[PDB]
Amino acid sequence: TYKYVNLREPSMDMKSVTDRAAQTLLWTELIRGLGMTLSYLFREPATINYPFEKGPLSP
Amino acid sequence: VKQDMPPVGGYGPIDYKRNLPRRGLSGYSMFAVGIGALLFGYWSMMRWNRERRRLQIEDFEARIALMP
Repeated sequence: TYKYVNLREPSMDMKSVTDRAAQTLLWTELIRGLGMTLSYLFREPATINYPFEKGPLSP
Repeated sequence: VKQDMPPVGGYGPIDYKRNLPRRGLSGYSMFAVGIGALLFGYWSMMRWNRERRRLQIEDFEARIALMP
């Protein structure tokens, strides 16, 4: 069973080419990347204050 | 008795599939948004520049009438 990647074609419809043109000239996906990184900004980071909180272990 | 680690009655399902929201906005309408904001700014810009030309001609009249 094989499931290969990267086999599409650019659809020459007006909708698809104006969506790719908006992607190019309007920086949309870069704003999407910034949105993902700020979505991890407003979380709470999983650090431990070390010399007071030692890490977990196994027996 | 026997006390290993089995699956307890069979576990629930596990997701693995890809997902993208494809949002979106139907980008031709987003061009319309950009051109609308652009022309909005040009309209207000035109109005403020012509009113400031009026006041600048008033300052011209000030320097003219004060001069002799």
